[PDB]
Amino acid sequence: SSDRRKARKAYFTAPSSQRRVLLSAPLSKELRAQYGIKALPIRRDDEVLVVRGSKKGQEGKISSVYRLKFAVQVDKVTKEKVNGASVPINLHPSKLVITKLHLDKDRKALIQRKGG
Amino acid sequence: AQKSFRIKQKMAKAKKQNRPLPQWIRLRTNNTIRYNAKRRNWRRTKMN
Amino acid sequence: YKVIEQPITSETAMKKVEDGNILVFQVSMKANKYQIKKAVKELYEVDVLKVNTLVRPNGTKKAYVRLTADYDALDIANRI
Amino acid sequence: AGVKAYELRTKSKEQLASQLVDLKKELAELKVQKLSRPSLPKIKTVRKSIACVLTVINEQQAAAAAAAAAAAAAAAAAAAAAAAAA
Amino acid sequence: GHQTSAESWGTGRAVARIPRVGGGGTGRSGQGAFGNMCRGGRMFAPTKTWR
RNA sequence: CUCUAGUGCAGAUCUUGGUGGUAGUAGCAAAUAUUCAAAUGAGAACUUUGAAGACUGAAGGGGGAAAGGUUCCACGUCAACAGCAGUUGGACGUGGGUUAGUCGAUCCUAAGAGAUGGGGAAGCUCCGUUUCAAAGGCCUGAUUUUAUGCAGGCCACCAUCGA
RNA sequence: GUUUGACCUCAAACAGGUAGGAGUACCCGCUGAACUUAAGCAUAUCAAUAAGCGGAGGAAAAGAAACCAACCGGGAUUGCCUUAGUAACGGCGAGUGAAGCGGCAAAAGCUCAAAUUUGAAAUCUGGUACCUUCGGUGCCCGAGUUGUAAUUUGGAGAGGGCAACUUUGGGGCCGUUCCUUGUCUAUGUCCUUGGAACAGGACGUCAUAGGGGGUGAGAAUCCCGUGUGCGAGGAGUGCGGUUCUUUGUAAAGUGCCUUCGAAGAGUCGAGUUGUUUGGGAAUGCAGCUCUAAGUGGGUGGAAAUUCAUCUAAAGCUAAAUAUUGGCGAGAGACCGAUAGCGAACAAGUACAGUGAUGGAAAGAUGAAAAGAACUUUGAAAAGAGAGUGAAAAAGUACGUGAAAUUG
RNA sequence: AAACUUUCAACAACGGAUCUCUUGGUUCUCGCAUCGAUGAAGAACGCAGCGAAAUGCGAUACGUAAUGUAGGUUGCAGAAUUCCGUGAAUCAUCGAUCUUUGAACGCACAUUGCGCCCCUUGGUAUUCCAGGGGGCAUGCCUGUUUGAGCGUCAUUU
Repeated sequence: SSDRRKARKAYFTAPSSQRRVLLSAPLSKELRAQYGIKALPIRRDDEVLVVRGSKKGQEGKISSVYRLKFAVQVDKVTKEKVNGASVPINLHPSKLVITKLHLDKDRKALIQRKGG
Repeated sequence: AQKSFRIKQKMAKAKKQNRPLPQWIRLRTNNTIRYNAKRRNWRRTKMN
Repeated sequence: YKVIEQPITSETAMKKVEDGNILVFQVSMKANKYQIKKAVKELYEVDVLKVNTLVRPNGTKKAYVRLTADYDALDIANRI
Repeated sequence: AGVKAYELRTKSKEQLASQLVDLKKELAELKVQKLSRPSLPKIKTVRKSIACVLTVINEQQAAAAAAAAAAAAAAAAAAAAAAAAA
Repeated sequence: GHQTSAESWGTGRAVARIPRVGGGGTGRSGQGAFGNMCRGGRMFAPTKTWR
């Protein structure tokens, strides 16, 4: 209901079906103007960009997507380590926007199923 | 004493739990204290 | 339940196979003296005399697998 | 991984006799892996060939069982009427 | 408030006549729900749905 | 712009906890002397080793059962923690070792008690077990085998449980 | 000797199915108390309940007249509003305290006999024999038709047969509804101070959806969702419509002919007690023991007597209603780590008690961990330069910070 | 005399409140509403590149299978290994799953230990054990094989 913690309850112990969707980020403007869709879920080999933030409007990709954590590693947002290893580094995917959507087998038929 | 059958693995369970507090605990918290309440000491508590 | 898990192959089983004959085993718990001996006899390929039992405070029952004279000891233990 | 469920059901009893014995031949290696430190790229194949060979063997039991006759005996089809006691 | 038991005892040990510690009782006072001046006992006017 | 409630703190030898107080004071564990040299080291009265003495020897020697249950052991650490130091510990952490027909784990008698069924009676429970029961010998019939095993007929002379 | 059988009393082993337990609340029944109040006080009263045990179910549990009104009239159980502190009881002291009538909600009714004394063609049953595997065959116990009527007695009130078939049921088909899966979620971009814009400034649209929460800062348009439309695939649990048999069997309506019927005894209640405060005390109700009639017996708070009214002592039945162990959604003048669920966090886990059990300490960086390379001093601790980064005036024991304590 | 003593200022230091916080309530409102011998709720002890250990699994062990869903590799995790880029595999369902042990249950016992009666199957010297399977004497109920007393008291001898 109207509740902070008890609304977050559903988000926290969300099933794996809902955790597909809750790996969310918006779509870019020429993806909306191509299709129609608001957001679509976020996966590994998508080209990404940072919306709100100091990392402002830079090019990136995603390295890893994680299931329970929700947070994704972002390629090109790269710092080192104390030992000196150039790693992709974490961000929560709300701070991101994807520029790639693939066509594939029948994601082609997902986005244009019965409603679309 | 002479031990029976179903005493032995209750005692084995107790001496297995005589190991330290799990080290996974303060990877979730990081540093901040989480203290626990069981194990067994030899001088003090016996088993059930 | 069922009888045999595996041998226990620490440095202790490398004492009592060179000198004192046996293969030290760590089987299941309700696996008695008769059951363990004939189960070794079919499985491993060795003839077996008195096989003994002892449970530690770890809960697991050991078995003391004594062999016959025509068979070996070292080429009985190290086959796996 | 090893064999598979839906394939075992569509077998015949003449083939399932071979499945029982020849699947648990590799099981001898799996117990040796526990002793020599386990590792999932060898040790992971230890589960479903207990009942999945026996239940598909008991397809020939259950589908033949509806042609019995006598009195007395229970465990076969007797504890089926539990949620039909009322 | 009746989720603890704490008894009277008086002098001879370090607790009062007030039900503070007895059959348990850390910061859970009262025999039943007793002691509003005691913290974790009862309230003065415990609010009710009946009123 | 006005209506509503668990609505003003100094106190029942009270209540939730830290901190103050005597106080760095006493205590520092029943009067079985200790002296001297070394090994190792950052540090040595204490670990460990040598020289030497006090001391006990119907126990400071030896050694099993109940009860407990791996505390022994080797490996390994000096942080927390030991009425002090500390090179040390069962604290701390990890694994191993315990092989019986053979030493204990049974029948019947005592203290004493149990299991089961129906009744007397309001239950508890007492009672029945004492005749069958339980166990054994002899005879007959059908089936099968290297053997076997079963069913029927016949035998009065005994009957509760635990060191 | 010996030959041949029925009922009372009233068994044991093989062999298909069927079942155990873990649990909360709701109700009915039974052995069945008390702290207390009249400031006290054995019999008012805590009370037919706790606690313990038994019984029934998914709802429990009740009920269709041996009723009220009062000559005007009406007709089950159950819940609610009027009612009622009235009508009565209790040192008339605390206290307890109905019924009837009108209105509102949701309201349909049935199983047993001329008792019983009960037996066969066939129907048809509990147990059980042969066959020896639920299939085929046989006997006794027996239920009414039926083969066929009485016993103990009585009336003029009233019933039954016969014919036409129809409806229910069963079978077949369709429509409606429910469940599940699957999909589009509308509406948005610019500019600027800047570390980030959800503020401010500029221009539009959806809105049915502007409740909500999450989002690097205030949100309709950034996200998760919602309103609203759409693909079909299964199911009979409900509801509606249609079709077949008049169902070789069971009931009702319609129409015609001909003629006459009943009763449940350990109960009614009783010497006496009592589950009821026995008081003149109904009823509810039967301990010890016995015990009554169907133009006759019973309800209506004394009896003679009269009027209106009901017909037990066998049995069954829907809802208005009570309640939770599990799951989801929404909200209430409803908290923000001393509150509240035991517990927001490895809280039953370092621990303590033989012991269902008691049970503390306990929350925390940023955008990105990049969680300090490198250099230099000291023995580790500790002390300084230097880098990373938006800021290091964010340095890992990571918010704001006071005092005793303490320079 | 400012050590010992007291106050102020400047410069800080050992302790540490409250509130905005917050995958946690409470209370109230609407709609549905338990599992189990085919082995319940629950413990034991196994199953990783490295491993204290979350989380899943548990003699085809981070699963197991058919179909609709492009980049998979849960968590501490950085990294390493291995496969693919317009038909990798993700998620709902159905089917597979059911180690030991708890109702627990071959049976006594002090839960994760541990031994009896019977059948089947295998090996071996007659014998004994093993591989494995089952029940009111683990609750109840039925059929079949097949039993007795005694009376009102039978048919014939």
